[PDB]
Amino acid sequence: MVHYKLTYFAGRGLAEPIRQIFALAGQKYEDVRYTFQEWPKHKDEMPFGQIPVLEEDGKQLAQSFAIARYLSRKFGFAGKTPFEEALVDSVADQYKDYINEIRPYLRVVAGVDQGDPEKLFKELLLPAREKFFGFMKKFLEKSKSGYLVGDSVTYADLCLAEHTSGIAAKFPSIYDGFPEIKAHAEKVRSIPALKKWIETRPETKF
Amino acid sequence: MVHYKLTYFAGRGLAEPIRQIFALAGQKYEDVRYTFQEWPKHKDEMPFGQIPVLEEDGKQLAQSFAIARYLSRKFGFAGKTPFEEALVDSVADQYKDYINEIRPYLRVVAGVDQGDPEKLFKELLLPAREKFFGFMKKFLEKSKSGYLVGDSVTYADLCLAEHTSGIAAKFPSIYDGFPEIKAHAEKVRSIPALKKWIETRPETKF
Ligand SMILES: N[C@H](CCC(=O)N[C@@H](CS)C(=O)NCC(=O)O)C(=O)O
Ligand SMILES: N[C@H](CCC(=O)N[C@@H](CS)C(=O)NCC(=O)O)C(=O)O
Repeated sequence: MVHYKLTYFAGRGLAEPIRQIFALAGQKYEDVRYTFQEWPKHKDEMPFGQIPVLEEDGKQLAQSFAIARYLSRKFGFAGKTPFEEALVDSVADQYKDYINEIRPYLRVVAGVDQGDPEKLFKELLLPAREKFFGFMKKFLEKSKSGYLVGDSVTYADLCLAEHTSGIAAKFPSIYDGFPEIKAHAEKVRSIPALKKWIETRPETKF
Repeated sequence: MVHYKLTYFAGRGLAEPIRQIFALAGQKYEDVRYTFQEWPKHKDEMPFGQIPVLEEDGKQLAQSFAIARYLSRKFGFAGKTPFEEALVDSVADQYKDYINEIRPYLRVVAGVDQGDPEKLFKELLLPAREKFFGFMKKFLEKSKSGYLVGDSVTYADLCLAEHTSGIAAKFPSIYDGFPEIKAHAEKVRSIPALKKWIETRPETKF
């Protein structure tokens, strides 16, 4: 039977939406998790010297969004029509831009860089999310479904719900001014197979 | 009949691989270009207040890679199999990461940022491309086709060839230590429909 392996750090980070695609699909996989200490010696194993990396029957696929889209297309979470799949991609790409914007914050919370999460949250994340959540609000207005694109859950939903809920665990004011984005996280995370995964996944700081 | 519009600045930049997909496909489109000056009055029309943005029969799709993939799937430049398509995505996502890395350099040459382009080329671009072209070289070694993934052009190839060609016009030392990357740009840009587009496209600074 097909074998999937996901390799990433011992954390949610860029791998988490991929783990949630597997959960929604009811698809078993090997969840390989590295400490920051163990990781470096495995760098040369990976297509771009980075993680996450998926293996399917021993074939490697790098890049978290390439991996998310590949599995979402296979399992029914990519969008309902070719144009909708593209709309899903555009939202995911806007999310990726936002994450790039807040990278200094994420590196600090992950323990990778030294810093004050609270200060970065206020100075960096709040203004970045004001712009970002503003566009997400627009997509939700258009959909009228509670999901970002179309009438059913996609990997773009998983990315957003995971991010916002993850930050809100530490800094709940992320949702201030944006009750729609809170509603979205709680809608997505209550999908039964996801709710079960969230109940049982390792507790990690990032 | 289907109608496409592409809106971007008066330049190659993020829109150019998309223009090249249309050229390869033999597909007519409305090519709309704004100078830096003319853009602000149009910002709020756009899904994320950024360009490029595609319209297909009046439906907007933003985000350059989402646009490129959508058109590539439609026209035969996305990859031949679902796994190859994902591999193509992964290369394009590494490309995007590289472009992010050299953003400070790009912004100076486009004139958006103030700086020393020669200094940034040597201190930022050369070390970034050494890592990135290293991975691209391994991909070309695997394909044995002259293309990054599989045996025919994909939008990933267009991205790389447009980038390296475009830099090389000013700083041809980008190809130093990477003859295979120069060969790749030459191969891609020699494809007939593309060669013709390159011959006729507006001459722009970026
Ligand atoms: N475009 C990114 C690149 C992945 C990335 O920045 N990888 C990090 C994981 S959060 C990593 O490998 N960190 C350790 C290292 O770069 O050596 C993606 O979405 O996968
Ligand atoms: N993730 C990018 C973002 C698009 C972007 O940075 N667009 C620039 C043009 S290169 C822009 O609209 N700049 C003008 C502005 O933001 O007002 C993409 O691939 O499309």
